Amino acid sequence: KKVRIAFIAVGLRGQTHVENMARRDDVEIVAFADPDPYMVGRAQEILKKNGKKPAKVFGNGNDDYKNMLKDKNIDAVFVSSPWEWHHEHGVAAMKAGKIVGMEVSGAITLEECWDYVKVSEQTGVPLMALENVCYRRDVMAILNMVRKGMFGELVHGTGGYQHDLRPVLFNSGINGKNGDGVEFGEKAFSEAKWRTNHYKNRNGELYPTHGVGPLHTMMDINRGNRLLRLSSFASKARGLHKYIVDKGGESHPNAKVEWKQGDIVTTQIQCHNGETIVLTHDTSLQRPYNLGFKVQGTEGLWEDFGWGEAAQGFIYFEKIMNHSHRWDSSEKWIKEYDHPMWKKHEQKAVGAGHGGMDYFLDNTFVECIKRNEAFPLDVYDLATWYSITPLSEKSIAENGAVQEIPDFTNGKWKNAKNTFAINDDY
Amino acid sequence: KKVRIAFIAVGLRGQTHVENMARRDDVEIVAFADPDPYMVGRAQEILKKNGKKPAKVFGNGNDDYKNMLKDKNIDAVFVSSPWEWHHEHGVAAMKAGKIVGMEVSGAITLEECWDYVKVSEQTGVPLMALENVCYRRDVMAILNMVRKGMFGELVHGTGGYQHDLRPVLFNSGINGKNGDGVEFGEKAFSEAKWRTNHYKNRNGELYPTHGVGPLHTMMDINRGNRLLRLSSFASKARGLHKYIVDKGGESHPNAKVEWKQGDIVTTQIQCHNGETIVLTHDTSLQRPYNLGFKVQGTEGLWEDFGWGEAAQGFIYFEKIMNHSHRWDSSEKWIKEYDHPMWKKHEQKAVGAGHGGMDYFLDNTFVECIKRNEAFPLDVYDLATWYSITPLSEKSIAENGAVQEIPDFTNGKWKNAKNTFAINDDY
Ligand SMILES: NC(=O)c1ccc[n+]([C@@H]2O[C@H](COP(=O)([O-])OP(=O)(O)OC[C@H]3O[C@@H](n4cnc5c(N)ncnc54)[C@H](O)[C@@H]3O)[C@@H](O)[C@H]2O)c1
Ligand SMILES: NC(=O)c1ccc[n+]([C@@H]2O[C@H](COP(=O)([O-])OP(=O)(O)OC[C@H]3O[C@@H](n4cnc5c(N)ncnc54)[C@H](O)[C@@H]3O)[C@@H](O)[C@H]2O)c1
Repeated sequence: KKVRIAFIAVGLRGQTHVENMARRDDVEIVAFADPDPYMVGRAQEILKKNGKKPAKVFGNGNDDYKNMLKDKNIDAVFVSSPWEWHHEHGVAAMKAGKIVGMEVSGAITLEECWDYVKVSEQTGVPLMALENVCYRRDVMAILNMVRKGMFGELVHGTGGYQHDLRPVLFNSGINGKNGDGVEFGEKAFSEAKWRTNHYKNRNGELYPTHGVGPLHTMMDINRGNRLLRLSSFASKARGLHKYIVDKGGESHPNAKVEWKQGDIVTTQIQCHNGETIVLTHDTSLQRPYNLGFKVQGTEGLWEDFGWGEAAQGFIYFEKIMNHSHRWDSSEKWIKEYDHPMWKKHEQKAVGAGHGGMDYFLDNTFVECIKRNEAFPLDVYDLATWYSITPLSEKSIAENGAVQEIPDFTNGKWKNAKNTFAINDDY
Repeated sequence: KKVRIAFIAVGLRGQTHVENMARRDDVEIVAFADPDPYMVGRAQEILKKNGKKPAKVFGNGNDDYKNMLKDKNIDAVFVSSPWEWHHEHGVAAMKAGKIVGMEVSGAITLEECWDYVKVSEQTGVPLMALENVCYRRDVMAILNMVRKGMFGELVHGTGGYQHDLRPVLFNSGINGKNGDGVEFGEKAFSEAKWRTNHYKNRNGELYPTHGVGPLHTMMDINRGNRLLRLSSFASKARGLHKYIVDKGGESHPNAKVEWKQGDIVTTQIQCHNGETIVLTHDTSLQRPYNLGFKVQGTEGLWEDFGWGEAAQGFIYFEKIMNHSHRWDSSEKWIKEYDHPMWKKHEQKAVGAGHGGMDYFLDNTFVECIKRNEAFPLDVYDLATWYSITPLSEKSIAENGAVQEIPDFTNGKWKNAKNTFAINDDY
C-alpha cells in the first residue's frame, strides 16, 4: 500500500527529498545511487534520525544508477543530480518503468527537452517538475486570489532566480563547507564542483523555473495558454571575478578565468492569451534574496521584496481598497487568502512539522503516485521551462534575436486543465 | 542681463514651466503661443500671482507660434505641446535662433530624431531634454552614491513610466477637469484630447524618458557609453476598455474601440560598456505610482517602491552593511547622500520654495543659457530617448525583433563627459 522510492543523487538537495520521504510512513526508502561516499553518509544519517532502516547504496561510479533501476520493487525515483546528468538519469528511470521526480534547472540542449516528453509518452511513465516555489505560502495565497478573480484578468508578470550563489559556486573543497574558499571544479565540494563550470562555458537563463513556475500556474501555461517566444539580453560578467579577488586574492589561478555568464540575464516571453513574462537570472552579485515577483492584472497588482513571508510585499486592489492609489502591505492579504492546502496542512510543513514549501511539493508527488493521477506540473512543463535555457543562449549568441519556444504538448495545451493546487490536500 | 523666455503650448505642463520662470527675477516671460484661450488664461493668472506683467498672446490657430518666433527679443523657448507637435515646434524654434527646452515623450517617427540633431548642429542652437525625474531627490542621491563608488561597477538597471493615466486619458471635456468622464479626442480636455489617440493607433514604448533618464546619467550614456539595441514585447490591451465600461457603461460609443497599445510594454536595451536596461510602460492599469527603479552593481543594489521619498525604497551595500544579506530601508542612505545641489538649494524647491525636481530642471536650463554652457541632457540625448519609441513599435510589429539604436552623436559619445549635476548649483 506504501510507495517505494529510491534516489539518484543524494547531494545536498537530494538529502532534502530524503528527509521529506523519511518522515512519511506511507513511503519506504529503498535505495540511494551516488558516487560520493560522504553525501551517502549524511543521507543515511537522515534515515537513522527518522527511525527508518538504511538504504541499499549504489556508489560504484557514475553509472551505478543503471543497476539500482533494475530493482523491480522501486516504484518512483527522485533525480537530484547535476544539470548535465538530469536527462540521462530521468529517461533511464522512465525506461526502467520508474516514475520520476525531476529536480529543477534548465536543459543542456534543446534536444533533451523533446526526449523527456517523447520517452514519457512511449513508456507511459509520468514525470513531475519539482518546482517548490510554486508551493511557497505567499505564492499559493496569490494563486488563490487570482482564482477568486481579485486580480481580474492578468496581463503581465515578473519573477526570477535572484539569489547570491557566489558562496556556493566557490568553496575550499572541504566536505560540508560552503563560502570558505575560491575553488571550483573537480577539487571543490557540492555545487562548486559542477555548477560553476556552466558560468565559465555558457551565457543565458541558466535557472528559469523558480521565477516562471508561479506565473505558469497563475496564467494557465500549457493548460489553456502556452509560451510562444522569447528574447534574452545578457549584461557583462563582473561579479564572479570580483568575488574571487576579494576572497582569495589576485594571486589565485582562478582570478584569470574569463566568465561568460553575464551577471544579469533578462528574458521577455510572449504568452498565447496576451500575457507577457519577464524573467531575471541574478546569482553572481551581492544582494538580499528576492525572486522579484510581480503579478499584475486589471484589478490587482502584487510585488514582493523578500523570501516569501506574508508581510514581505506590496499589494493594490482598486475596488477593494477604495481607489486609495497607495500600496497596502501584503501581510493581511496573504494571511486572509492563505491557500486551503496550507491552512489545512500547515503543521506538517512548519511549526511542529518540517520542510515548508518542499513538504507540499513532495506530498503532491507521493499522493499523485498513490492515487495513480497525473502530476499538475508534468513532463511537458519540465520540457517547456527547461527549453528557456538553450533558447536564451541562442538569443544571446544572436544579440537578443527572438527564439520560438516549441509546443511540447502538440496541441494538448488548448484543452488541458489546470490541476495545480486545486484542492486542499495535494 | 536677464533671460527672455517664451512658451509654445501653455497647457497643464507648460503652465508648470510658466510658474517656475514666473518665480525667478533673472527671467522675463515675454510671450505665450497656444490656440486654447482657457489654457492661456490660467498661465496669465500664474503671472499675475507672481507679480510679473502679462505676456503677449499668440492664440490665432496652430501656426501662430511661427509669428512669436519672429520676436528677436526672445532668447529661449519652452515647448510643452502634444507629442505630434514636438518636432515642428522645436526645429522651427532652433531655426529662428531660439534655444529650446523640450518636454519629454517619444518620437512619432525615427526621422524626426535625426532632424532634431541635424537642425541643432547646423543652427548652432542647443536643445535641452527636460527630464525632470533626473532631478528627483532620491535619484540624485543615488547618482551621488554611484559616483562615490558605493555601487561599484554597474551592470544593470530598470525603470519605467508606471503611472495610472486612465483619469487623464479620458475626461468629460469640461475645462479644468480630469477623471470625470469617458471622452477622448476633439471633444475632450487636456491630454485626453491628443494623447489617448496614440493608444488607439500605436503599440510601443510611448513614454521612455522618465525610466531611462536616471540610468542614462548613472551609466554615462552618450558620455563614454551609449545604447546599442533594443527588443520590445507588448502584452494585450484590456485596461482602457475596462475603465470605459466601469466609468461610463457598455452603452458608450467608446466601449467599441479596440486599443492597440498593450497595457505593459517591456523593452530590453544593451549598453556599449556591458550594462543592460529594462524599461516598462504601464499607464492603462490600476496601480500605485511607482517608476520601478533598480540600480545594480558589484557593491550596491537599490530598488524603489514609491514616488521618490527617502524611505520609499530598499538598499543593500555588502561591504558597508556587514554582509547582512538583508535589505536596509533606503531612508538613511538617501538622506546621508543627498546630492549637494539639493542640500544647498532645497528651500527654493520645497518648504518655503516650490516646484520640487522641476525647480532644479528648469534652473539648469536657465543657468546654462546665462552662462552660455552646454546642456547636460542635450539634443543627442533627446534624439536617443525619443528613438526608443519608434524602434519599440517596429520591434513589436516584428514580434520582438531586435532593433539597432542609432548613434546620433557620430562617435562623439566616446570622449564626451558627463556634466549632469556635477556641481551644487546647476
Ligand atoms: N528546488 C530547489 O530548491 C533546489 C535547491 C538546490 C539545488 N537544486 C537542484 O538540485 C540539483 C542538485 O543540486 P545540489 O545542490 O544537490 O548539488 P550537490 O553537488 O550537492 O549534489 C549533487 C550530487 O549528485 C551526485 N552525482 C553526480 N553525478 C552522479 C551520477 N552520475 N549518478 C548519481 N549521482 C551523481 C554527486 O555525487 C552529488 O552528491 C540541481 O539540479 C540543482 O539545481 C534545487
Ligand atoms: N515631464 C513631465 O513631468 C510631464 C508631465 C506631464 C506632461 N508632460 C509632457 O508635456 C507635453 C504636454 O502635456 P500636457 O499635459 O501639458 O497636455 P495639455 O493638453 O494640457 O497641453 C497641451 C497644450 O498644447 C496646446 N497646443 C496644441 N497644439 C498647439 C500648437 N500647434 N501650437 C501651440 N500650442 C498648441 C494645447 O492647446 C494645450 O494647451 C507632452 O509632451 C507631455 O508628455 C511632461
